[PDB]
Amino acid sequence: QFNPYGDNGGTILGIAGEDFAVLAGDTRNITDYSINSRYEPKVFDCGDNIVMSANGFAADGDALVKRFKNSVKWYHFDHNDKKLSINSAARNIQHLLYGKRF
Amino acid sequence: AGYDRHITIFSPEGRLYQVEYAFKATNQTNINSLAVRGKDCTVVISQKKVPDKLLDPTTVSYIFCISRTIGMVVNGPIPDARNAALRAKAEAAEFRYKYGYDMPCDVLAKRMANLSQIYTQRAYMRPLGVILTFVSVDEELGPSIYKTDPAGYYVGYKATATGPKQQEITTNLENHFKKSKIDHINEESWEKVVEFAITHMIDALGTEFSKNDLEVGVATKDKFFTLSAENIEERLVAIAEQD
Amino acid sequence: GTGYDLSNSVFSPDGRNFQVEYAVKAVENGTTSIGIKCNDGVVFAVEKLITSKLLVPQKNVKIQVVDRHIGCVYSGLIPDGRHLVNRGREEAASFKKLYKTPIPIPAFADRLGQYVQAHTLYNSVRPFGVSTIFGGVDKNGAHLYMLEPSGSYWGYKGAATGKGRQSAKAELEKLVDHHPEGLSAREAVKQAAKIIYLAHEDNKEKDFELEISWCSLSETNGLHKFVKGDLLQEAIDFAQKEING
Amino acid sequence: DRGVSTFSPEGRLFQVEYSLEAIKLGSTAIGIATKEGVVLGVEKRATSPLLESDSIEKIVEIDRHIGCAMSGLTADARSMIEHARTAAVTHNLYYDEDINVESLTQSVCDLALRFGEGASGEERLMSRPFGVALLIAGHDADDGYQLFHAEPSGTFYRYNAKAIGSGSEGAQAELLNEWHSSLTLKEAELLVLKILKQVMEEKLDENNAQLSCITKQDGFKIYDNEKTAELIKELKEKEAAES
Amino acid sequence: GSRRYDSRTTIFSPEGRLYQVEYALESISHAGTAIGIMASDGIVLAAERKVTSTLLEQDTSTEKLYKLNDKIAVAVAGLTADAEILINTARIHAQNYLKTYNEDIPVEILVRRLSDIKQGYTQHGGLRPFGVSFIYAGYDDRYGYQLYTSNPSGNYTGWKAISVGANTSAAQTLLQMDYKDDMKVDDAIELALKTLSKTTDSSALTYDRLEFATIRKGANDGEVYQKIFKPQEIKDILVKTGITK
Amino acid sequence: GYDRALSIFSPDGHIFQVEYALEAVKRGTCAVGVKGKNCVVLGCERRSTLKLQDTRITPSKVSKIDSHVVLSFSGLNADSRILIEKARVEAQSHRLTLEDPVTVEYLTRYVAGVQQRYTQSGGVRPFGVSTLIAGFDPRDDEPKLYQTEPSGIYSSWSAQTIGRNSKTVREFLEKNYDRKEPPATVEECVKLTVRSLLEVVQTGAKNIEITVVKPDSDIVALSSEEINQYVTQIEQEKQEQQ
Amino acid sequence: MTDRYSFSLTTFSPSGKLGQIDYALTAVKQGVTSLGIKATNGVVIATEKKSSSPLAMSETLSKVSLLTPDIGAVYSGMGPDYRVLVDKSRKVAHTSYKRIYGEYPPTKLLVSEVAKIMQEATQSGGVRPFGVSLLIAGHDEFNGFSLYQVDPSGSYFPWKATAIGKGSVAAKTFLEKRWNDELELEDAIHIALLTLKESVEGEFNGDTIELAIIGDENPDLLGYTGIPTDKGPRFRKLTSQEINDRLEAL
Amino acid sequence: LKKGEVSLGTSIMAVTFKDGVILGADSRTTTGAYIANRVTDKLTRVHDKIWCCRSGSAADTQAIADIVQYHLELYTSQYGTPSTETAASVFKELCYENKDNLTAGIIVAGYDDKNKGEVYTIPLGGSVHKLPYAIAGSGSTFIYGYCDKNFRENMSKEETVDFIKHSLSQAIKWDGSSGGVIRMVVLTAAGVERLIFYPDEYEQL
Amino acid sequence: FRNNYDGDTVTFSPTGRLFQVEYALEAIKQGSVTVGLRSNTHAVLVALKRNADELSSYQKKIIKCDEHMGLSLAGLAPDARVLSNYLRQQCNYSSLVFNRKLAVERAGHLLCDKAQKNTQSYGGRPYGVGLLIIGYDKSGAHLLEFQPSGNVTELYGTAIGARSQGAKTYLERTLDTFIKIDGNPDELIKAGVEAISQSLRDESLTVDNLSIAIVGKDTPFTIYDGEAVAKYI
Repeated sequence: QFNPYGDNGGTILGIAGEDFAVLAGDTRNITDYSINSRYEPKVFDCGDNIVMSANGFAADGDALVKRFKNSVKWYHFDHNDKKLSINSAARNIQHLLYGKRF
Repeated sequence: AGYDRHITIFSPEGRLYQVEYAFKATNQTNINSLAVRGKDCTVVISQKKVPDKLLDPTTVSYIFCISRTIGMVVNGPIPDARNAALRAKAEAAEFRYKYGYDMPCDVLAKRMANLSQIYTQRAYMRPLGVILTFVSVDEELGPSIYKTDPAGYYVGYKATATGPKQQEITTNLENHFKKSKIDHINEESWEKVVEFAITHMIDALGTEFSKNDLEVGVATKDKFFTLSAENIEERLVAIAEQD
Repeated sequence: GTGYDLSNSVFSPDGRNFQVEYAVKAVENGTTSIGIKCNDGVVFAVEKLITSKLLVPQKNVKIQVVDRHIGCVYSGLIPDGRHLVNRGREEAASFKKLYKTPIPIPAFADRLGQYVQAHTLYNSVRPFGVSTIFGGVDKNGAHLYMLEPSGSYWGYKGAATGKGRQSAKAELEKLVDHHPEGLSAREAVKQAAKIIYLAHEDNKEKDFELEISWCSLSETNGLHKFVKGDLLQEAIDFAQKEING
Repeated sequence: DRGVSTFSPEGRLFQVEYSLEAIKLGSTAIGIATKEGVVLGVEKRATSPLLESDSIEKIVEIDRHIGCAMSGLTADARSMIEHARTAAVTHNLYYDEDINVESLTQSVCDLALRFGEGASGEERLMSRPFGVALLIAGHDADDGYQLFHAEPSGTFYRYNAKAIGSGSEGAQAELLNEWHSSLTLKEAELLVLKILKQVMEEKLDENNAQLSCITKQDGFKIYDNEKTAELIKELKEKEAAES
Repeated sequence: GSRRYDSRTTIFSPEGRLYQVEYALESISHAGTAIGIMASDGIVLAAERKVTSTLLEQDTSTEKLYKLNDKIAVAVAGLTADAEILINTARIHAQNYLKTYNEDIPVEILVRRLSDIKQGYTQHGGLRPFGVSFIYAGYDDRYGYQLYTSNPSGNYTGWKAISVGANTSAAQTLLQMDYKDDMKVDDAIELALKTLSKTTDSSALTYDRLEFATIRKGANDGEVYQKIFKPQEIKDILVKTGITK
Repeated sequence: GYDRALSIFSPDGHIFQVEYALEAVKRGTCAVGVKGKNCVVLGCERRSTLKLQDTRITPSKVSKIDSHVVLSFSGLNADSRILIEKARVEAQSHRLTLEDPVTVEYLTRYVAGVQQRYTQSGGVRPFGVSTLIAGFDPRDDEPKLYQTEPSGIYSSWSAQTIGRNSKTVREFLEKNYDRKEPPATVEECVKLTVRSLLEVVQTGAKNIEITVVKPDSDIVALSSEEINQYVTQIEQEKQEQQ
Repeated sequence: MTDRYSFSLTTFSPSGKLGQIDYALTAVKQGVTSLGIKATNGVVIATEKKSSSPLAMSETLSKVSLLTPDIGAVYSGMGPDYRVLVDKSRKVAHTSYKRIYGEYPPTKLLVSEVAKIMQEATQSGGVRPFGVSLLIAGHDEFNGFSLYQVDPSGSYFPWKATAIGKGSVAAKTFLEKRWNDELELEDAIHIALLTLKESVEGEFNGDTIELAIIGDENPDLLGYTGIPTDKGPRFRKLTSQEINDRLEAL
Repeated sequence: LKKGEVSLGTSIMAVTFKDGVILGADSRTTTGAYIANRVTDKLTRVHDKIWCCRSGSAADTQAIADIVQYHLELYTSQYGTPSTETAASVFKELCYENKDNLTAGIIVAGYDDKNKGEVYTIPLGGSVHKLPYAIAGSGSTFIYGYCDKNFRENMSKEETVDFIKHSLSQAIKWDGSSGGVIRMVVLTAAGVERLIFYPDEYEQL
Repeated sequence: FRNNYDGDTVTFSPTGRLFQVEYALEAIKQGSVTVGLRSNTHAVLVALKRNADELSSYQKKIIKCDEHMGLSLAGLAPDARVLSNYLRQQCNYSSLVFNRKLAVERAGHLLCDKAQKNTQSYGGRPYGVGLLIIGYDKSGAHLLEFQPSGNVTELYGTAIGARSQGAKTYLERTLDTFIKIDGNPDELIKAGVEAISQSLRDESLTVDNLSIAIVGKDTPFTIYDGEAVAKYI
């Protein structure tokens, strides 16, 4: 019966450089014409020099980023503290997504 | 015999080590109980063994209230008595929930009898050494005493006695029931039945008893109640002031 | 070696299997704990043995709460005690959620009690071997209960156990007899300290650390608390007074 | 016979030790790790002149840069080899990159303990642990060339050389002197075979030995038989000219 | 403990076959006989009834002869109890095959399921094997008449005449000698009745101490018509052979 | 219970159950496989002194797993049937998923895993039968002959013998067949197999059963009659030294 | 917990014996005298119901159970074993014939069920057989009147007349002569009383003897006091008064 | 899916007096507009001194109450006599997890001899609320003013007896799904006393 | 006799120790020695890495389990592995769910239960491993001793592994100095290398394969390996 899921705003912009990369994001979190926060970013540095933002609906976002942080933790644990690459991180984030396509 | 303690096999004797020793060990608490039925009441009187001054004299119990009508005295070690008490309490309530009718004595006897038989059949549970004396004034069966013994054997009794001094008590009940020519007490008021009971108990066990040496549970039609310290005293008082 | 010492999938000729008998014997060579029932509360105390200067004072505790108003201390085998309590918690919480009330002490007792009995009817599942002195206050008074290895429990008004049991029980009954039940909760703290101090005389090849707690209806306002600060210094004072010092 | 909970005085089960004895009765496997390569030799063993070559497994691929040599029973190593391929394949799916030598080893050895009807968040259901030890070699970008010795007792040591077999005595002592930080891949293969012919009581040939190595030049490469024979023939000259 | 109260006997002997299985064979050789004769215009089955007396009902002789199908029947040598469990499962297996492929079960196909369970009984669980051997009597439209035997070892063979249960050696010896392949039902019965006589030592053998069935072509079928004889029908054939025994 | 200590190592490193398994094999019938290089011959003994049975109700020694894969065994009958059922399920599943008529080696990997399986882990006891799995892999002129044990090992083998009189037939294969240079004729491969099983069965051609498999599904089992003409021939070669 | 006794607790030997069973067969002999006569004009069962204490009543003890309205059973051996097996026997009779097939079970097919339970508790490890032998007596139009014994073995057989418990051999013998093919139900009640008289005296009165019959019945208790759909069940068990009255005319 | 649905008399109450609580009800089941029941026992004992009034759907209330009855029997035998608050939680739990199918308006009112008389009212969806007296159903809004103003603690039994008979007899008149007998239950420590008054009686009185 | 209280997890003694507990205590000693000392602001572990083959290469045997937690082992390495495995899982579940950072006492209690379930079936087993767990939470510094016997005491100092008694006697003496020294690492580390050298009596001390691990207020979890132990020998 209920679907509480809808969408909320926010905007991010990612640019790849030669030797660098940026991931820029606003701090405004909204639901409709109300301000939820003025200071809260949807962008987090998730570590190993991987930065992430799962922009859109907050409820989904917060939960995907809690899931990705534990997964990063266990990788490290089991695999000799190995660097999480942008390639590895990527694959993992897909497996989480397709886990909840249902 | 057989070798029942190492594998669950039979004995050519028919009766196994688990059954044979359950018949024995049911007294080591130095306990004696009797149950008599009135015309229209049922009375249980039981020894109460408060052996210390570190214990409250009314947390020591051996008579349990299983239902609102039904009482059960367990003659056995106290862990085994509570193991039986817990199971009996659920079965009594579950029977009322499903079948819409409170538990009678005989059906509780049967359930437990079947359980005790199964744990003797198993090699993965121990059976208990408990003799369960179930009592009530049932609505259809009248005044009732049904006593189970360990084996998973049970049968209905006129009146009964339990404890090492079973024999002493028996000869007094026999003598009364022949004299009167009925297998219940002519009396019909639970006070006078309680008073009578104690009389035959003093006589059998050879010591005059106090209230803290007795514990009384009374069954009547549609209610079960336990008698308190003052309540026991009132009965005792008369037996001490008549010849 | 009879299968009455290697299995509990049978009844014994002594009405108990040897290993359960042995649990009772191992409580007694152990550590001393008491419990004092009083007319408005209960008081707990336990002797914590000092074997090195490497131990820290009161950052290892033996009295552990269940709920917030029932205090549990136990003597005997350490692992068995953790497991008993963990269970004790799951019952207590289930009761609070389900009936919307803190759990009664005769109720709480039946729930732990049935679980100690369970582990004593299987041929490969370890018995418990702790004696637990526990209790607290509820809406018809204070209650002191003591739980044994074998699944045996009754209500107590005074209770004692351990190495120094004999001594402890002697002082403890004298004081309980003298009093209506135990007098005030406050008086009982000092008294409790004397028993534990007195029991320590039975083992002077080690030191102790006196640890007391209480749970009292109007003298803790329904809660179980540790006994500390002034209240611990005072009980010490009283103790070293009588047992010379 | 012997329980799955019955220890020796040292904490170590009967069954664990007993596996470890059968390991030592297998075939000889010798691995030497440098920072120019890891060379693995094994005796393949021909059980008859009518047993076909390269139908018996002694050099296995876990992955295209990762090998293992075994000693003990060959079927018992198969359950391990399966688990090791699976671990490798999965880590690459999830993380698009290579498993580390250590990581791979740990994953197999967690499931080599087990045994009994136990559990604690680990599923244990075996009747015995495996009867086989394996020398697990790989190269990983971070740590380069490494060699690890897996015991089926859930124990794992990091190594720069190890030999096992019934030829272990000669080969480990020889390995210590021969060890150096770097030396050429061709000198190393030749030198391995030299050590093998010494602990071997019979003529060493290519119909009972197979060589293999691991390169950063082109990953796990089994150094095949034809190419290996020509080296054994040189061996006969160099060895009878020190004599 | 109780991990050493395991019998450990459903493991191999050095003799190439499990303890319990070999011992069980003995049990069969101490219970009733079944004899199977496969003829060129029938299949004849004879079994000698174990205990016969007035206190028993003597008019029943289906105590070991069950038809599994319309054209398959078995003879039991072993104990009633052991038998029943395999009989019921063979009956269902018949119905599964019938239902899936729209055709009746071939004799070897049926045999093979029963035999894989007999092996199974020691292979999974550690439990004990059976104490029954069957001799199967059936027709299939791909080989003519088939007459087989299975044992709790899970080994099965086909034969043209065999005996199982007690007195296998004696009966088999006689059978091999008088065997022909131009025999008819009636020639077989006569033969059967001679053999049975020579293995039983008596004054006389009576009709109620036998259980008999033959599975002949019939004259109401191009199939095979299964005739289960009862005491009074045993009495008739005893006259017809003129073999009183 | 029964999920433990059926199988464990000794401190001597023998396994109980495997050691008593190999003993059922020596006791039982005799099977041999000799390979040509464009044929594989499988010869079998079936030994019965009792003559009151037919071949058509006594199970065959060579059972088809597929038209181009065959299985031979020595050991218990009961156990061997279990193994045979898995191999047919594995042939048809492989054909389904990879869409290739079967490779004979993969099928060995499945039968061998089962055999390993009940030994390593409890809740089942091991087998007491050894097998020969032979056949042709598609697009091959080269014969395949494999041996799998109750241990669960397998390897590929040029001629191989198991069962009663393993020694005798072994010596014969050592001195009359080579890995290097086998029969190149089908005929000579037949002659050799008969020669080997004749010395041991201690009967004529009426208890040796020959089955010849030429490439990819071409199987003909020569009959008692056909074998006898070589049996005659054999008594003649042997009367050049008698 | 489970999984410690998964070997059977019957095993064979070269004498083929099954330990548990031999011991349990002995138990049946040590029961009380129970008998069965098929008179081929009904079926009559009788047994002794007896005190075990002076203040134990016997009118709370029965050895005669109904399994279904028209199949009755009697036993010798262990009391508990009989009640628990009887519950399970009841279970299958009711669920699997009266709902599936809509009718009461055929005896012989119910004999197959009860046997299978007993044989099963021997085949499976960790548990023992039941140490009883039951005599299951029933009636059907299709089969007539019938009587079977099912052993502790889980073997069965039919028996024209039999007895089990104490005084088995002599009781069966005397009976065999007194048993005719065509026998009147009143005479067949006397013979049963007569037999039980030979086993016991000094406590043998008719109100301690419990006798039940397959043949005569009371429609007035089967809800056919009014106009019948049919006659209905043929088992009807006597009260004590009826038994005592006939004992006087024995 | 239940086909048809059922309804009860929807003006239920528990009133505190001098020595306990007196519990009062109207009873009437209808299934649509068919009068399924003139009289009913919906005056339900859940323990010997703790009764309740059941309102809402007949099928649902009865089904719940039976489960509550099983827990509170088992609860008594083992853990000692319940309280009004103990009973109330059990009722609520069953409504809340299954509020996807259940419609139960419950007043549980019981007597304890150290809390005196206690009224706990559990509306639809289920939440425990302690009040010193209650009125519930959907007819309760209309008597809110009466009840609040004439509610008095420690009023004479005779006076409470009139007050409940009157309270309902007014409620029943103006409301339409109310009807049938007025039954009342007096809970004090002397036991349980049962009152029934038929239609013709209460209207008049 | 032996066979009564060995393999049998269900039995008891009048003393309460079975044979399986005494063997477990011996097993701890057969691992390498590791010593613990702490103030109230830091906790240190000094542990000797000594190879058990000639060719074997040194590898860490102090394992960081979380940012604010770790353990060192002494005893059986498989036994040590399973527990470490459960504890890393436990660490995560508390952090996601309750945001809770564990104190040592809490983990410990969990640890006792785990062993306890496996000493209530014949198919599980008791362990053979002691552990010294350090962590710094908001109740200061902590060092805990975990025993397979389920005896958990949080101590200022201890040692487990072979030849414990050298170090214990030193550690009880320098006790008073070290506990009152707060905010200074280097002295407590140095003192740990001295302690462990009294445990050794006949076994080498390695000047580049010692490994010291520290946690504290000013120190997040660092293991000093190789070079970086030099200035504390």
